[PDB]
Amino acid sequence: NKLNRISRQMLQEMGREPTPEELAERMLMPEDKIRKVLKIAKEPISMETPIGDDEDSHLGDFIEDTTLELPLDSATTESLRAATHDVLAGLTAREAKVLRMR
Amino acid sequence: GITKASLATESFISAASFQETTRVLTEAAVAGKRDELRGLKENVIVGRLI
Amino acid sequence: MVYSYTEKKRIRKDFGKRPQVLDVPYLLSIQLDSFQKFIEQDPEGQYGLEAAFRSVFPIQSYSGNSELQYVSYRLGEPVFDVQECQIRGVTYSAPLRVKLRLVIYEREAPEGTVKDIKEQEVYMGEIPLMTDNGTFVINGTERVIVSQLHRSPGVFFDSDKGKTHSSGKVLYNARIIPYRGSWLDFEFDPKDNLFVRIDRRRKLPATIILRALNYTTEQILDLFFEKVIFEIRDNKLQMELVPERLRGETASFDIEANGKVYVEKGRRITARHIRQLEKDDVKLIEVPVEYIAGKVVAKDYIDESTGELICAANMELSLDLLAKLSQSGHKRIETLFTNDLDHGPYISETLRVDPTNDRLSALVEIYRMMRPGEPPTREAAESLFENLFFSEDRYDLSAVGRMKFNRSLLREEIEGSGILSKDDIIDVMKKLIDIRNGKGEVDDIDHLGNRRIRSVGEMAENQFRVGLVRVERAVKERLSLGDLDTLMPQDMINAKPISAAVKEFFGSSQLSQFMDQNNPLSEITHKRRILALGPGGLTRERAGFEVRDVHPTHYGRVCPIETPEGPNIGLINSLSVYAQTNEYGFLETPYRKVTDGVVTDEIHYLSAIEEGNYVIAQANSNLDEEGHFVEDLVTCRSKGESSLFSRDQVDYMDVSTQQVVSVGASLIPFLEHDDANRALMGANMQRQAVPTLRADKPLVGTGMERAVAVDSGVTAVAKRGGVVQYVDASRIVIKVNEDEMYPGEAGIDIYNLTKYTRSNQNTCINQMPCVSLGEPVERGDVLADGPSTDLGELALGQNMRVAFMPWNGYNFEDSILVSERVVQEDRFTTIHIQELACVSRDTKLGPEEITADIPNVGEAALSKLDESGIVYIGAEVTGGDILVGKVTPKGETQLTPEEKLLRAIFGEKASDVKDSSLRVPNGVSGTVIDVQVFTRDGVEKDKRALEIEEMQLKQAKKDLSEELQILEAGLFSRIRAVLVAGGVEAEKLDKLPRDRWLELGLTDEEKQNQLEQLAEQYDELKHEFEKKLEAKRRKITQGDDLAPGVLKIVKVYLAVKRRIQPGDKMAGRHGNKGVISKINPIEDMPYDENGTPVDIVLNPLGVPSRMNIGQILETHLGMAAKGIGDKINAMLKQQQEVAKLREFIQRAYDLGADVRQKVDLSTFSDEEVMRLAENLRKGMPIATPVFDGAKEAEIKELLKLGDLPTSGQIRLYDGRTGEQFERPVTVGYMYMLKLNHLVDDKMHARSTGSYSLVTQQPLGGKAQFGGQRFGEMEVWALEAYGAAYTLQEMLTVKSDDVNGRTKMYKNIVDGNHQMEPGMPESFNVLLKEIRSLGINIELEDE
Amino acid sequence: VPLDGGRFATSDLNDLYRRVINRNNRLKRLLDLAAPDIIVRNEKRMLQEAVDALLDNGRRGRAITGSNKRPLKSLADMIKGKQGRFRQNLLGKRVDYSGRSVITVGPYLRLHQCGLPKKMALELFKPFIYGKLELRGLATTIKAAKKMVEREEAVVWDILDEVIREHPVLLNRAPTLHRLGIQAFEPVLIEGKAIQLHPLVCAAYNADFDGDQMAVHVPLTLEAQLEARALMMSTNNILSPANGEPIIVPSQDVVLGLYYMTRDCVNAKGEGMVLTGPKEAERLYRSGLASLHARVKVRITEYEKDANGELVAKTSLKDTTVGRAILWMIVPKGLPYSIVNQALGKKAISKMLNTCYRILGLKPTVIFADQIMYTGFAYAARSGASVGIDDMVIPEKKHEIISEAEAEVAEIQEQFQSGLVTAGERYNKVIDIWAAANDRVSKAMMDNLQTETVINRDGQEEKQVSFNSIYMMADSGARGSAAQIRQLAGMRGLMAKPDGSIIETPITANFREGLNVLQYFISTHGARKGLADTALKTANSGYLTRRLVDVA
Ligand SMILES: [Mg+2]
Repeated sequence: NKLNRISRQMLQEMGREPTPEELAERMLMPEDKIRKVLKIAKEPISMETPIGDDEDSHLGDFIEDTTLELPLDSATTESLRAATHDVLAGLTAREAKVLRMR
Repeated sequence: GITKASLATESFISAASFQETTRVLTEAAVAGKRDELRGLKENVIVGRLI
Repeated sequence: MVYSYTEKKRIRKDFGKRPQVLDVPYLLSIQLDSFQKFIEQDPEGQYGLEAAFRSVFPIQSYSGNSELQYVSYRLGEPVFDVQECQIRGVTYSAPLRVKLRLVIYEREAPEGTVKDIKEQEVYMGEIPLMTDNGTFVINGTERVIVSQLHRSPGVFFDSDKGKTHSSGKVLYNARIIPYRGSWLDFEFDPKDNLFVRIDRRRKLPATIILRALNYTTEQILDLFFEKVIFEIRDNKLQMELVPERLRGETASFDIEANGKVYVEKGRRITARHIRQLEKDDVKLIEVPVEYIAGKVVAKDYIDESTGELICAANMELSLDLLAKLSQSGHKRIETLFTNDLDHGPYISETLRVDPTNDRLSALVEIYRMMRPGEPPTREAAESLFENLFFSEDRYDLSAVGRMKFNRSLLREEIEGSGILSKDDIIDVMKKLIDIRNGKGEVDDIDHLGNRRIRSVGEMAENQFRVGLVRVERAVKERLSLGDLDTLMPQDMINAKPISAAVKEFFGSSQLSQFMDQNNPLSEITHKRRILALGPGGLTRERAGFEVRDVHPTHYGRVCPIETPEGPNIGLINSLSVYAQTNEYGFLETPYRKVTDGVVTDEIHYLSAIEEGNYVIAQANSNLDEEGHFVEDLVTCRSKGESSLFSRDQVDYMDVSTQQVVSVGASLIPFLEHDDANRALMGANMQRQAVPTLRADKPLVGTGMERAVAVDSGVTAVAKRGGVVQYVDASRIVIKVNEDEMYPGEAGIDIYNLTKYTRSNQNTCINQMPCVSLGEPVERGDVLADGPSTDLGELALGQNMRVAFMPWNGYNFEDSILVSERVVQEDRFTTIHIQELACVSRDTKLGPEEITADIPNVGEAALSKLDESGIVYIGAEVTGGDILVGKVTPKGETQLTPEEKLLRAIFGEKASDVKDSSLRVPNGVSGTVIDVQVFTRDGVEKDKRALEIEEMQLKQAKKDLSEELQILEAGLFSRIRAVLVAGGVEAEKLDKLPRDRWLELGLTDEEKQNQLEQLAEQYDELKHEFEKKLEAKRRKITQGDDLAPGVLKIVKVYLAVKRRIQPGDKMAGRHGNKGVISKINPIEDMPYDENGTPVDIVLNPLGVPSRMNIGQILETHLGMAAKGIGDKINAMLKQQQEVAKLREFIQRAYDLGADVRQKVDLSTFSDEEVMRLAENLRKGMPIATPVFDGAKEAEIKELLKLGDLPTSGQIRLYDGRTGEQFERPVTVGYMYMLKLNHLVDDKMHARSTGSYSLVTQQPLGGKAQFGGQRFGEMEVWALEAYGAAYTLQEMLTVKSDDVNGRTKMYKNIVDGNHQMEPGMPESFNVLLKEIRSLGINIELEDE
Repeated sequence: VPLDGGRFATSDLNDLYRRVINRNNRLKRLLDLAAPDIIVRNEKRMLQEAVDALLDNGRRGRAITGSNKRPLKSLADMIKGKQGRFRQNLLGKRVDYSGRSVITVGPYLRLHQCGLPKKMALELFKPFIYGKLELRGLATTIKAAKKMVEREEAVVWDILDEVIREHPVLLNRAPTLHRLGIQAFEPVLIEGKAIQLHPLVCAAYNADFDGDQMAVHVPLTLEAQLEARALMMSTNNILSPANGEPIIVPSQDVVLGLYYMTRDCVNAKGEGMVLTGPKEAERLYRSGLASLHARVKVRITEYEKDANGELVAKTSLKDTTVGRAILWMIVPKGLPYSIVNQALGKKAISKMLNTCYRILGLKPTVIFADQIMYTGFAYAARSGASVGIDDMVIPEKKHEIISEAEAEVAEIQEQFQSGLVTAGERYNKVIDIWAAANDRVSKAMMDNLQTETVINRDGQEEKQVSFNSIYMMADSGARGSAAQIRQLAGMRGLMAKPDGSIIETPITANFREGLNVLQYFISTHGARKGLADTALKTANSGYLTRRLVDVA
């Protein structure tokens, strides 16, 4: 709220708008916190916000899953087991045991 | 008529598709209607062999 | 006039007869004019920023007698200019500085001010600015606001026959549509009861408003009905008779007066009986007491003695009721005049359905209609009714509304109050009833007199007005409590409120859209465009075919054949060639006034309603000498139709043969020969032509292309005439002629040319100089061509040799078979400029680095990058190359046992930073033409970014210095000239240093004062240079403002050069599409006896079905054109002489008889003629006017001069077998465009990409596009076939199953083709949504 | 879930769910505080309103989401939509292993295959390529295989030819109507980014080449390969399911070839001679001795299977032309020579394929169909057919007909000035005379255009059906029709003003001549209503199919 107040007068007082670091000296705190504070203060945007064409395409329809694992990768994991398991059968039983242990 | 006869379908999942969903779901949910699939539309929704 | 300098370079041969009386005005007129009126200082209420201010101002507080008025405004210089505003991404705008005056009246006045503080130009907002080309830059992007077409404000009377009630009988309804404020609707019903509804709200009986206007019933009856006087004189009922009242009625009793019986009972009263009464002047007759049984009493009547109401007004009298009012002493009883044919008894029956009685009741019943459910209040009802149509704030018709209103009511004043008056409503009701009565007609919405055209200026005014009202509430709110002298007109007026109203319009609005710039025609045809959609318009779903169709009023105003083909047809159209917005805002077109029997060349602009009654002749007509019509009757149109009209009847005549069409349609040659469907598509596709690498010229043409090139800003036009001092591929400096030069500063005009840069469509827009060192140029000449323009004409493509013949099916449907010669000549090649960006943001895990240190990349990868991590300028790149190195923190990787062993063996340290670096998209390859680095203020600019900043500084200094050097020399060169007058010393003057020249004076004369003038302006430039340099330097060094979270952004610019390949779309102007099928060697190309192959082989089968015959004519004449070229190409290789060439060229430009072209021997016989011939050797440019175009005979005649056959067909030989081809085939030159559908855009393929989070489904996240969408119809297609497994795999494993997909992939590499489908995640999610409600859904049994 | 720039985005349900909790919680608090009735009641109502908004919003107040005017979408609205359940409504879920691009011709193709862009096939079959690369040992492991195809090493191209060979692909167009909208083809590796599509199939897809795009789908599972090959394969649907007539009927260029092939002029090189068989007939033609169309007797051997499951053979001297003799080489076995002995228009050329199917079965008809296309394109190219401006012949009597028809209107007009005929009767009358005139001009240019080739064999004169290009197009069935031809040469129609009436001053000119200002302006309505009507009737048609497939 305190930030809004300064931004009000300084909007027309400065004729442009106070620079991102302008309200910072006016405010008590370390003043680089404006960026951090200004970010968390924003309200999240509705995931159903229609964008473009008026079509059923909605913002949420464009958000990809980043926590999944691509199969072209998962395939290489299942193979690498067979790989290290094969190459560990090529050694002496104690070298295989010692490396499987370490 | 075609649009009237298509209204009545034993499978509610099929009816829930092209008709008004709310009315179909309610009207089915009260009677405890048991959809056996057996049709095309319903099997496509559930994702098994036609 | 009588021919320019770039016309001496090349001249287009023009067939056609009709002289052009008027020439095409500025085609961008509307766009520029509109915004020019919006932002301007106008000392009156004429539309503009002044008017929107004068409406809401002055703003006074609530009763506090503290008023804030408005003085004047100004627009500060733009923060960034167009170029800088485009690069940085900000909006091109000017600060609006407005002086406000705050007056405070002494409390408990007589009104006088304690103090009035004038706040100097308080700043509110930055309003966007329009480019010299009529475009806006919102965020770094050129955007155009399309002019709008809506329903004109005023009154409109409709029918609604048919569908209603299915009884016929029609209906008659009136609608008052204000520019702002609520709607007032009047409508009838099958019972002839007049109804009213405000906006779309509940229906209400019409009369309920009259009571709300403070009208008692007696005055309502007195207003809408006439008075039938009944006299009781002596005893028993005499009556006054106006002899005309008996028309349309049959005698109900013995009609007798004046001792003579005029009509008996049962004899209808015709005009003859009426004549007798009129001529015998019978005022009073005797009537029976039973006739008033139906007659409705006019006013109230009471009993004088008992003071009791005998009968209320508007009540049906009876024989008994007459008795009870008779004994009370009443001589006169007024009744209504009612006739079911002429004057209808409607209003009378409307009162019986009226629930109200008095004014407050009606106001209550209206207020309870508008705001129902809440208790009504007197002040509330009064406030609402006065605020709807009577308040200057909430209601305006403005000028157009009031004018059409008054005009449609047959009033005098064309201008009046902007609100409604009681006289107005009453009058409107009278007109509606008059139409139902049979006198008068209903209008139609589709007429162009009721369709008004807005444009950027008008719309911007409305939005600023909305800004002023939402600021108004605030100003009053603060002035409520205000302290006297502390606050001033600064603390009150804010910026963001006003700035955000206007910003929300230009940024996102249905009328604000990206300019279509792939092409000059596309731009100019976009900037002239009309829309009936958007805010305040109808919608595609809402409105039917009535408004979409072409109307007779469209002539000369809206182009019939240029409109989009699709969801909205006829909802767009385009503006015509000569059309102009009327003074009042309608559409008016040029015409020629025919007085008596002569056709006068005075031009006259007629609006849609103005043109109606006059009889207008035809654009194609034969007149001669004095301009008398040759034929005794000529085809003309007068009122909505066309027929033969007599010699001297016609009031006017069409100005040109073109004016019916639009710039798009006017560029199609032989348009009169093409079916309208294909012509539409032609003018529709003509806008999609991407410019080419080598600008060619159209060989077949119209003659508008010259005008289109200049009027559109793509080219560079001479400001003033003179001789070119300097010509570079960068700039052009012109030395002004003294007649055109202003006295002070002397001068030269310096044109800074645009070089290779990104367009909106990702094409290349690049200017090239068309003039040579030391050449005379005249004002209004093309200095440099833009993209797709050649020597002042408009070239959207390249004409080429085409053969019509089936070639081994490779041309099958529309398919085009193109020789390899074309791709080798690189003529259809296109240059694309794509802007790729790399953003370094801030995450909670840490800041992202642009550093060049990237985990797991070889020396070959890091080669093309500098020390800083940005690719060098000019390095050619392909797919996979790293444009900008970027790395983002992701900590504690959490590896697994076998990955840990892998690193153990190979000893690699897995980084704490992950690689986000921007790499070139798959398959696209080009050369880097530029790099920009924007950095957040306070983060240290890296090495490369500093080099660029230092580079830009030096480059800026060089440019400004170049300016100052040429400028100063140009000025001192004038001082040299003025000193030589009055004191000439030639060799003496240029010896001493030039700086010391300013000391030498002159004898008393104006020449002494001229040296003074040049002195003043010199030093100004010296200082203007200084201040300009400082600002540029500061603009370079200033840290650009970025989005929240982004630390720095690196934008790389790649210029890809694509030529032509199978899959590209190609079409002529005639609506014949095609997609190149095979690129055939020159060896297999059909060739003629001379051995010259053909570039393209078209399939003839496309010509008859789709009727475009122009494409054949364009070919024929085209061939002929090339002939005249080839001939000249031989005579230039012969080097005959100026005489021989001149003869042949003259021969071509005449061509046998009666054309308007004229020609030479005024031209210098050597240097000017030889240059023209050199430009014609490629081909002889021909101009076919739209409907005035050439004729078969002329084409065949030009073919005789060509040496080529009349048939236009020759023998061709297959380049494969070498044997002849049976029958002759048509060969010629067709202009062909390359549209950008290009096959390496459309082409997409995906194996396994990213997936959507909300529903697991294929989605492109890398620009590796998500898979194709399999729809309902495709499912049915699989269902008709017996394929179950294809369908299951389609909607389960290939898409929606988060398990089945991976279990499938592992099987595909293992070599086992199976599917372990599982349940699609969509349905599995649907279960939870149902289960999220009170519904238990289970999967039973087993 | 978070976004770039540190901003967050979330579903509307949270805003709703949050509310239901708060008020609920508040109510619980309000119980332990012993609040007055008027409050806990209001709180109960508020809780009721909040739950309603969560379940189905819009049946009471339509609550709006935070900071955004647009009402927040509730669970009933998540299921609901257009229409009903998007989970398999249009449209319709995204699918892997697919692609798309502009399509081109490729006339060389057999009917069972299609040209596939190299890059498309690489990115599409990526897992198969990976699996195949290490089955033969060209790649050490799956990763190395990825690196190989990502490097595009020259060796991978041959492995792709293996995995493509027997592995059908599904092709689809934008407006899928009947089952032929998707057909299976055999991939043929093709350089370039454009899809090549067999010409004979262009009829079933209703796919022009004017820039229409098609989509490809890979049939992954084995059952899909055998479904595509045994059901969705191109060669297995040669006949429309709507009616047994072949939908693979040759379209335009091919039928103009065969029309020009079997046709006869009056006098031509090789007229009257005799040849042993089609082999030396083609040898006569290709060498340039004999013309493609000339009346000639040649010995042919036709076949009739009219025995019991057994092909009879019979040889005779048939009176035919050179083209029909050459064409006979294609006709397999038991078809009689009578089928090719005619002029072979588009109608007869279809029943040829039809009879061939109903007699010899499936396999012979396929190879037959291919051959017809190949020979059609080739010979059509030899023919050198074209269209010039002089190919459209206007009647010499046109202006005179217009004048006579122009007298009728002035006759009837004089009758209206004198009141002999009523206004309405006049309109019909004038309109009637103009209509008759149109028929006259149409049936004039039709006679002239059709037969006017007048030529000489050994005598003075004779006249046959014209060899003029545009007539051959219209006669064969390739393209154009008497209506469209009539608009080219003879006058075109009487247009109609928007209200539906028809203007009594028709278009007296045509496309070969110029149209003036008025005629084009009047023509505009027909165009605009045509485009509008088709674009609307297109939508109407689709809706009908919906109701139909729903009811069945
Ligand atoms: Mg198409």
